[PDB]
Amino acid sequence: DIVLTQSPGTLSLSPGETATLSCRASQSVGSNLAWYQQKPGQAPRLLIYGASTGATGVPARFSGSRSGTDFTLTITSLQPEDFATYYCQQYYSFLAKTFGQGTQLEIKRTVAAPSVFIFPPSDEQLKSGTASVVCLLNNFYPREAKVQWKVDNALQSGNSQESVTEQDSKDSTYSLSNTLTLSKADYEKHKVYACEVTHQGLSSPVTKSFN
Amino acid sequence: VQLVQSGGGPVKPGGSLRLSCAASGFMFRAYSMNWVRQAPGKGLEWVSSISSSGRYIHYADSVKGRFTISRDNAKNSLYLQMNSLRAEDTAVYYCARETVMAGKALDYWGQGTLVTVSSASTKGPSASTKGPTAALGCLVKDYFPEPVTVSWNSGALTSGVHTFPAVLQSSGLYSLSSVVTVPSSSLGTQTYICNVNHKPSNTKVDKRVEPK
Amino acid sequence: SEVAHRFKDLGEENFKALVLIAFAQYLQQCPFEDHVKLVNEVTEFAKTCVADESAENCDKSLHTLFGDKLCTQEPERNECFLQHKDDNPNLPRLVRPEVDVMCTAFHDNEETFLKKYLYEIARRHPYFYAPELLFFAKRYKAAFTECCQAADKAACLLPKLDELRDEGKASSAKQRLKCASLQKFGERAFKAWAVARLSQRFPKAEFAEVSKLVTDLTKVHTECCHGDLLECADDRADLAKYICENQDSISSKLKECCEKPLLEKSHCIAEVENDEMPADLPSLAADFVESKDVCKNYAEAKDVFLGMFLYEYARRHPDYSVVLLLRLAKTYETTLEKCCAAADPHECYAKVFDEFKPLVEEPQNLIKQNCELFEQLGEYKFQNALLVRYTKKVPQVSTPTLVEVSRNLGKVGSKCCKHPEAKRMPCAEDYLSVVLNQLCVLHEKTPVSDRVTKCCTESLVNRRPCFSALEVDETYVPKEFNAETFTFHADICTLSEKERQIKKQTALVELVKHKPKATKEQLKAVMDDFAAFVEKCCKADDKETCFAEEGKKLVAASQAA
Repeated sequence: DIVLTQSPGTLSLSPGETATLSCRASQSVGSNLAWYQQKPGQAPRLLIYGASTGATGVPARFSGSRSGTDFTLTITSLQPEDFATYYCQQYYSFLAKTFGQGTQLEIKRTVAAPSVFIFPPSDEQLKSGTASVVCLLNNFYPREAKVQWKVDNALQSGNSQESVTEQDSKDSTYSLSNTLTLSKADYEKHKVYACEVTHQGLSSPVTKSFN
Repeated sequence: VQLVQSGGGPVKPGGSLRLSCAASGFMFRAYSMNWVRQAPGKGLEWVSSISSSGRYIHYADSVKGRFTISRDNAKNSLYLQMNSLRAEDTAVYYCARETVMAGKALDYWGQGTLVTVSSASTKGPSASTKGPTAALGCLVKDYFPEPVTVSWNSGALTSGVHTFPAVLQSSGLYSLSSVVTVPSSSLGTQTYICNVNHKPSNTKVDKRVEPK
Repeated sequence: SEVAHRFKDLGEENFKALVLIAFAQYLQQCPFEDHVKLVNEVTEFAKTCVADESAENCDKSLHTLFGDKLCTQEPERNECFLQHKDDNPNLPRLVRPEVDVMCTAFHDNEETFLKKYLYEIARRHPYFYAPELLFFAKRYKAAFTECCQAADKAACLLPKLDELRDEGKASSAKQRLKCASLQKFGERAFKAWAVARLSQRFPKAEFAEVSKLVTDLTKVHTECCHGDLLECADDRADLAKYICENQDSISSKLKECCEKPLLEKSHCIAEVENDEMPADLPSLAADFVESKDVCKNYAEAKDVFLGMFLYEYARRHPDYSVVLLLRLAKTYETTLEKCCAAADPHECYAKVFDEFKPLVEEPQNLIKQNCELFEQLGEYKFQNALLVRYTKKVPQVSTPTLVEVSRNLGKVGSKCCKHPEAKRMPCAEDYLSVVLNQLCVLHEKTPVSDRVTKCCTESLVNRRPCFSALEVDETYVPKEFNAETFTFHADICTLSEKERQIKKQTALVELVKHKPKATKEQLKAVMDDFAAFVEKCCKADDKETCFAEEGKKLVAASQAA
């Protein structure tokens, strides 16, 4: 089995720019290399086959090229629907078809601070015996964000899970929900529950809380 | 050209599943068929490949010994028998078709089938509330397996909605959050309801979110 | 920079040899020293792109830079270039010198000695398979290395050099059929030929795998016939490596080929014998005649279904020829176009395989007829028989072309009638397709026959039956008997048996062109009186005299009969 190594993991570019994706083959695979495009929730779609030949219906700004064991996929007039994840695949090895790790095209836009919200556990969920305190960060960019939970101003770490959305198709931003879950027993013992949000768009850490 | 998949779902570690791919729109008997999987949030992994006549069969090292690929050329169908299932086999499984003369690239893929290998068992969610430019939402908690579908106001409230990717809890159950951004003035004037649907457990839940 | 990449991949020598070929195939009249200087300028420019890949033109493709150097727009530029590749160049006959003169030049500068070899061959065969030309230069060099140090240099060298000359002519004619298949009838017809040839070769391979190798094979020969010799060389290299990687899914006869170096591996794979057939192979009735999706497949996936029929028929019959198989596939095609619009399609196409018996015996009978004739006559007289036969078919063709084509046609007897009765048809008929394409490309430069133009342009699969069904031409007006063709001098006694027979045969054509209704036995009377004439006067003490005097006598008797 031949290993295909893709670079980079993420490409941040603005519409109209040119993306240059790398796929490096451990051994020579000839031109038996295909490129695939995948958008969230969808099956992959064949873009390039035979290293350079584009599939029927693929626009002309997509162009694959080979130089030795290093393959390049180039997208020239980046449109908003060209931003997806791209995978390379070889079909030279007799034993296996191997893919690359993938490269994600992300729309680069202006730094945008998150609107932070906080929600206290519902009474119905407190009847069940579990309390979920949810912290919501709305429509921010870039994707990197840090969220710390301070329960009675004591750093808690290990009882939360956060989840980030896909880049919004309208404003190219991200949203984040971080949920802190403790027992209803453990919840009622305290009073001050704070969410500390750190982002590039924030001149200082912003906190939202309730008693 | 259609690749209609069937037969996935949840299993327990060590269990068995049988994936189906019903093809139509092309001379199925002339194409090599492939199985490709993708774990949630991960990349593409090639699983197996069977030739036109079924003469040449290939497996990835990971599934060698446990998975068995086959096809029925009379029924235009591709099969994947998954035995001794593992938690690392949890993924969406795609039947892809190889190009007939352009190489062994995969030009048509199926919709995909989700296979979840867990010791958890199918459970419907508890749709708790997330009460209040203001933000309200729904907490769809402790369900298995994926997915749930969430809509707001029967589907007429789409702008501003953020249904977050589900996160797997230590219990083996999933939980997500669906928030919507509504104007602060609309609170009290408009009734916001989130409709949760979990087809695996046939659980339909409507929960009116109201301001405390 | 594609030009700096290609140069670092090949090295200077191999890069220069393929650029030398490319120039010699296009500029077939410029002298060797002018080609060398043209190659050095492209090599010196490639060394500046290695130094600075951001230089003047290092971003242009090497194919484009070649035409740029040629002129001293695209893609019409190359297409216009291709129209001026001469299949019958007005160049001197390659007379090779004395053995001691060749060995002196070979030891004085071997690198130049082989460049003139590459130059002289490529300029005369502008469609020669460039990778195979490099292999020919390796064997040409090998013979000089051995024989220039042998005790008897000429006894060593000349036989080897004659074998390379014959092999090079065959290679040039095989590749010219490939290029003409692509240029004249399209890549769709070349892919059909390759799917039937490769299904015979690799019966273990799946239709998708044979179709994959045919796509790669169509690109290798597209580049070698459309001029990009450096991409052709690398594409057939990649295809040999791919065939050897996947050999377990293709053929069991490749293991020996895959251990060889690049040149010999690619050559070995092209010459590999057919693989054994898989034992569990169904009859074609099941899926193509008796099935219930026959018209649905023909309607829904016409090219995959029909190309699947060709593949499945070809691997079951390596004793058929490729043109016979393509005819079977077209018959099956046209039967389904007729039958699928019928009331009950199965009720009419149930007997489709019954129309293949006529098509299969027709070449079988022709080959048995010609092999039977060749056993009696022998190569020389068998050629004479075909010379009479084809001069009567197309008397407008030039006498040099009629002699060359008919001699080659008569070599099928020597080549293919020594094989077992069941291995004869692929040998015979595929060679006949190669020789008739020689006539088709020589006649397309200066067309003089409506029949030849007809057979050559109509189809490509039915060329041999087209010519074989040709009767004696009635439209032809006999040539005025000129006696300058039947009066030889004493120089004929110093000629080779070949060169002398060419002189005898050249008379036979001009005789038939004059008397197109002569009986075959009557034409053998003159020729038998011809050979007795040359034997007698080459024995005479006064050879010059009785060639003049007895020559006049022999002319009288021929005209009288």
